[PDB]
Amino acid sequence: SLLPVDIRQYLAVWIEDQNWQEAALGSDDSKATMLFFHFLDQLNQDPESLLLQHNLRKFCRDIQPFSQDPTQLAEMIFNLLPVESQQHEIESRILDLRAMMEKLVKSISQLKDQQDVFCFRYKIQAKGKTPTKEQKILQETLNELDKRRKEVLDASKALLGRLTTLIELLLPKLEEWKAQQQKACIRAPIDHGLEQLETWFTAGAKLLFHLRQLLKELKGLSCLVQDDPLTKGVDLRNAQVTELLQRLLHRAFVVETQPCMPQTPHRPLILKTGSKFTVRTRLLVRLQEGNESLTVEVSIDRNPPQQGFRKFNILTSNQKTLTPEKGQSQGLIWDFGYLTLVEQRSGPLGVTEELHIISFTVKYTYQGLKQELKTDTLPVVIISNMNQLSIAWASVLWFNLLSPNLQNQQFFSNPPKAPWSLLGPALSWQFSSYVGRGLNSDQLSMLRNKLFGQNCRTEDPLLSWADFTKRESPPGKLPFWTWLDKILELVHDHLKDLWNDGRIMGFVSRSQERRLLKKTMSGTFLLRFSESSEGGITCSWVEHQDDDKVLIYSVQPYTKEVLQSLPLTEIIRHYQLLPENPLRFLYPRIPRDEAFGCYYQEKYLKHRLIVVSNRQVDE
Amino acid sequence: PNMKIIGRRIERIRNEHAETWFLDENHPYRTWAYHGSYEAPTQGSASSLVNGVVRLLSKPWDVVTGVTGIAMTDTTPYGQQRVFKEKVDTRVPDPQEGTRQVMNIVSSWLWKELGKRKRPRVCTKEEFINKVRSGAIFEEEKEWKTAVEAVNDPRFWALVDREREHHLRGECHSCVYNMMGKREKKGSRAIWYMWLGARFLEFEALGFLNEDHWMGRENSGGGVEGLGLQRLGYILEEMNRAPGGKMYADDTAGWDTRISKFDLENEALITNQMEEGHRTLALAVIKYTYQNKVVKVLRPAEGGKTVMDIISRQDQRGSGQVVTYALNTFTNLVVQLIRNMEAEEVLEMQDLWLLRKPEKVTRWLQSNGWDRLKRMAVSGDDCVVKPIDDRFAHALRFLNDMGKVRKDTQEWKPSTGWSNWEEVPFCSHHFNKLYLKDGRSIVVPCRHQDELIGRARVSPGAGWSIRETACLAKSYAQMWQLLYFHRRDLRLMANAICSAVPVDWVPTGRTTWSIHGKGEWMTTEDMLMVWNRVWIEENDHMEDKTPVTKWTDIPYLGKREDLWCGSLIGHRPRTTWAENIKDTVNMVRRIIGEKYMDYL
Ligand SMILES: [Zn+2]
Ligand SMILES: [Zn+2]
Repeated sequence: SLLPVDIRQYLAVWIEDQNWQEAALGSDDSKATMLFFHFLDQLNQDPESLLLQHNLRKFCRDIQPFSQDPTQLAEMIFNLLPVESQQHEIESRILDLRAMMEKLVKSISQLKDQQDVFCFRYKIQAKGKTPTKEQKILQETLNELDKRRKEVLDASKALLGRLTTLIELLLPKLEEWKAQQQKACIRAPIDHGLEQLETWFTAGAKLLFHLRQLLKELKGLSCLVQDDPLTKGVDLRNAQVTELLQRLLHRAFVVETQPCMPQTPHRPLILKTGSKFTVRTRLLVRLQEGNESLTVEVSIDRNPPQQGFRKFNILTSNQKTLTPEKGQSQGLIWDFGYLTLVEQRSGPLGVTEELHIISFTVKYTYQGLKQELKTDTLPVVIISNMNQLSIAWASVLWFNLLSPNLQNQQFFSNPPKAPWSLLGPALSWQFSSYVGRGLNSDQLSMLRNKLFGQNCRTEDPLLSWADFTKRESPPGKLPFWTWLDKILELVHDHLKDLWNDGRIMGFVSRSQERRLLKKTMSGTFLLRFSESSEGGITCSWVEHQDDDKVLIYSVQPYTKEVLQSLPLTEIIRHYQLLPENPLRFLYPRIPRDEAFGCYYQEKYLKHRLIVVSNRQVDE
Repeated sequence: PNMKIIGRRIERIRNEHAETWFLDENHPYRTWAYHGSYEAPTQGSASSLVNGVVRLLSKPWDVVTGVTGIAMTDTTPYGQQRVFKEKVDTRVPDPQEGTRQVMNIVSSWLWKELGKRKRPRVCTKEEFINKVRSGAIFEEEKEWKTAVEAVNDPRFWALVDREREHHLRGECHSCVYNMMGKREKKGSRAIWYMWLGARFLEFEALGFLNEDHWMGRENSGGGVEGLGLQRLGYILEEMNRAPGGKMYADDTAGWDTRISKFDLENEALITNQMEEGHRTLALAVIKYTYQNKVVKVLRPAEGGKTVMDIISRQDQRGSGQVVTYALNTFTNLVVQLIRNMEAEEVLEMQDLWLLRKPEKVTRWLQSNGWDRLKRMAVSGDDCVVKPIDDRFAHALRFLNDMGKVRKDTQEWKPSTGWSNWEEVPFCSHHFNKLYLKDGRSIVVPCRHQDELIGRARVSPGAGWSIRETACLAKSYAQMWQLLYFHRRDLRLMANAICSAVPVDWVPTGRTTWSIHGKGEWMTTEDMLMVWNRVWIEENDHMEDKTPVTKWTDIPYLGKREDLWCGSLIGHRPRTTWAENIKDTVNMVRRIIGEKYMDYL
C-alpha cells in the first residue's frame, strides 16, 4: 500500500470495530470528525518493539491535513476496509465513477457557495464610496475561484475518459449478445437476456445525463456577476458528453425478441402472409420522461434490393406506444403482437430463398436530448402456405449459421458451404430444443457419413447448400434436410418419450447395424430411422439360425399413418410373429418388457431379411 | 564568527549527535554561519490541526478562503527552510556614522528617561516560578515533560546554576536557540526560543523590563505594555485629541530581522544602570545570547530524511526571548523619535553622514522629546504616532538608513496617515467608539471576521484530545463575548459554543498571542459579570458605573461597518445557519456528553 497506515494490528480492534463505510460520506461530516477525534484518542513490550512508537507520531501528524477534509480520512478507512471477468470490470468501473460523480457534485455545491460569498462581498465593496488594498484580497479569492473551476474542469475530463472506456467496453458486450441471440434463434441452448445489459447501459446513461445537467448548472453559476473561460470549457465538455450519449443511444435500441409466429414458437423468422406474428424491441437505456410516451414505428424492407424481389406491406398498424407508467412497470419495451403482413398485388431464387428485413424507428427524448434510434431484425422469409414451413427453416439455419453480414438479403444468390464443425452441432441443437435429447457423437458421425461418405480425408468437410436441401439423399426419395426434418417431426409427435429415455438408437448405418447385431443373442433388436421412407422408424432384430448364419430381420418402416392409431411401444409389446414374440431383448441386453414397460398402457406388418455370413464377415 | 564565544556550544551539540555528524557542502546559508549538521526526525505538518467545534459551528465559513488559508500553514522542514531563505537569511547594510551617532544619543537619553524613576534590579526564581504556565523544550540530554514539572524540580535549577557560573566565568555551554519556521498561504514567521533554563537566565538578567513595567505607558509615555485590547482605543483617541498632523501606523517589514548590531549595542546601554554583579549577569546574557547566538534549524535532505543544521548569527533578534518585546518597544521608540526629529527639520540629510552639532539632538530631546513620546503608542514592532505636522510622512532618510523599511510601501514614497482614529491599525485591530442605551461611550477593539474565525479554528496539536478542543473553543467564545460582542456572527457563535460546551468546565488557553490579551475569559464566572468588571466597573474611562442587564442590552456596532469588517448577516447560508443553529448546537452537544446551559 503506497498510503502509509502501518501496524494496523495494534489498533486493529479499533479500526475493525469502526464505522468507516458509514463515515465515507453522509448527511453530517460530524460523524467523520468524531471518528477523527476518537481515532486520535486511541492513537495516544520491549522498547525495541516500541520503535514504531515513533512511527505512530509521524502518522499522527500526516493526517493533520485530514482535519480539514475529514471525509477524506474516513474514505481512506472505508476504501481500505475466469472466462468472463469483464462483468466485474464493468460493475467496478460503474461504481468507481459513481463515487467520482458524488465527489464532483460536492465540488460543484461548494463552488456555488464560494461564488455566492464572492458576490455578497463584492456588492459591499462596490457600494463603498471610495471608488484599495482589500480589493486585492477580493482579487485573491477570485483567483482561488479560478483555480477551483479549473480543478472542476479537470475532474469532468477525468470522468469523461472513464465513461468513454466504459462505453467502449459496453458496446462489444451488446454485439456479443447479438451474436448469441442469432445462435439462440436457430435452437441453440443459450440462456440470455437484456436485463444485465439494461442495467449497464442505464447506469452509463444516467451518469452521462447527470454530467450533462451539472455542466449547465455550472455555466449558469459560472458567469456570477462569457468573460471567464469556464464558458468555453463547459461548452467543450458538453459537446463531448453529448457525443458519448449519442454514441450509446445509437446502439441502445435493439430487437429483444425476433419476429416469430405464435403458431410455431419453435421456428422464428418464418412468416406466413396473413398470419399475425410477435416481435419485441427493447431500449436498454431505461430512462423515460414521465410526461411523454414513446412510440415505435415499423417498416418492412427499407432498402429492398433494386430484382424480382417481392414487395410486402403491413396490414393493421405500424406503431406501438409506451406510456411512462407502463415504461416504469415493464421497462422501455415495445412488444408487437397482431402484426400481419400482406403482399403488394402487382428470379432464380425461390420463394423461401429471398430475405426480408423488418425495421423499427423511435424518436427518443430525455432531459431535452432528442435522437432518432433505428434498428432492424434478423432477415426473414415469407411463405404462402405452411407446407413451406419445413424447407423455409433450412433457409434460416443456413443464414444464421454462416452469414457474416446480417444485412445480406442476396445470401442465397451465392450461398456458402456449411462446415461440419458448425452444421453438426446445429443439427444437434434442433433435436435438443424441440425434443428431450440431442444428438450424440455416434448419430452425428452416422449423419456425417451419410452426407460426405466414409472416404472423406478432409477434416471439417464443407456441405453445399444444394446438397443440403435440393439434392436427394441416395437411400430414399428425400433430400437430407427434409428427411431429417420429417424424422424430427416423427420423434416429437409419436416418439418423444422414447427418444428422451434413450430407447432409440435412431441414426445407425445398415453396416454398423449388422456389425453391432453380430455379437449379440438372438432376439436383440434396434430402433433406427428409415433412410428410404419419409419420416419412418424401423425395427431390426437379429437371429442366428446356423453356425455360419446371422439373419437380420427388419420391419417395414412405421410412419404417422400407423403410429397415430397404434403406438410403437404397443407394437414392440405385442409383435406376435408366427407364434412367439421375436423381439426378446433391446440392444445391448435389456429385456423387451423392461425397456418399454413404463410406456405400456392397460388394455399386420411386413418384414425384410439380410443374411450375414459369420465367416465371410470374419475375414 | 567569534569562535571563542560559540565554540563550546557548537562542540557540545556536536557531541550530542556525533554518530550522524557531518559538514554539508550544499547548505543554502548565505548570510549566516554554518557549523555542521546531523540527521533528525521530521516534525510538523503541511497544515495545522483544525478544531472540531469551530468547523462544525462555522459551517458557512468553510467556503470562504479567509478562514481556511490561515490554517494552511506547513511547519514541515521544507516550509521552514523556505521561510528561512526568504525572511531570515537577509543582510542589513550598516547605517552611516552620523545615523549611528544619533541612534546612540537618542537611546542613551531614552534609557536615562525610563530610569529617572526606576532602577534595574535582579529577578529571583520565585517570580519565574509564578510566570511559568502549563514550554519546557530542552535542546540537550537533560530533558523533561512540561515546564510546571521541571520548574518545581531541584535538578533543573542546579543545571541552570551551572550555566550561570559559566556565564560568570566568561563561558557558555547551554543557551542555544531552536528555530521553528512557519509558512503561510504571506506572513510567514520564524520562531526562536531557547530552553527553559536559558530563558530563566534571560529572565534573572533582564526581566525587570517586564516585571517592573519599564515599557508601561506611565513610565515610558509611548509604551502600552500592560494595557489590554479594552483600553488601546482610549489611548488612540486621547492621542487624536492632541494637535498635529494625521496619525501614522507604519509597519516594518520583518522588524526582528532588521535589528542591527548597533540596535543591540544601544540597547545594551542599560547595563550602565545596573549593579556590578547584575551587570556581569546581564552583559553575559547580551554578548553570549543576543549579540552572538547559535540556532538549530531543520532542513530537508535526500532519501526523505531531514537534517538539522547548526547555524550562527550576531545582528538579529529572536521571537521567544523573555525580554524581546521590551527591547523591541525601546528600539521602536528610538526610531520614532529619530523620525520625528527628521520631520521637524532638526535632523537634516548631512547629519546622516556625520552629526556635526550633536547638541541640536540633545536640546530637542530635553525640550520636546517627552512630548513626542506621549504622542505615540508603541507595542513592540507595532506603532502609532501623532506628530506635530504631516512632514512626518516624508521624513524617510534616517528611517531607511537605519534599515527600518516600511511594509507594503515603496522605499522612498511618503507614508499615508489616517485622519480617522477609528480606522488606524494597532495590534492587528482597529478601534471603534460605540454608544450604549445610556448614551455613554465605549471604545472597543475590532478586526476582520475571517482572521478572527481562522485563528479560532486552529489547534496547537497538543490539544488533539476532544476535551481539549472543547475547552479551547469555550475560551475563544468567551474571548469574543468580552472583546468582540459588537459583531453579530461572533456573538451568535459565542452564545452557541458556550451552550455546546459543558458549563462546569474550564477553558484551555491560547486564544491570542498578543500581550494585550489579558485572558479574563479563562474563568467559569458569569461572562456578563466579567464584561461589567472590564468595561464599566474597573474601566477608568467609564464615569457612570451603572451596570448593564444582559447581552440583549449590549450594543452591536453599526450594520454597515460590520458588513465591511467581514460580517455575513443577510447571506442566505448565514441565515440558514442561524435558523439551524439549534439543530447544529444539539448535534454538537452529542459526541461530547454535555451542554448544561442553553444560551439562546
Ligand atoms: Zn549560556
Ligand atoms: Zn471592524
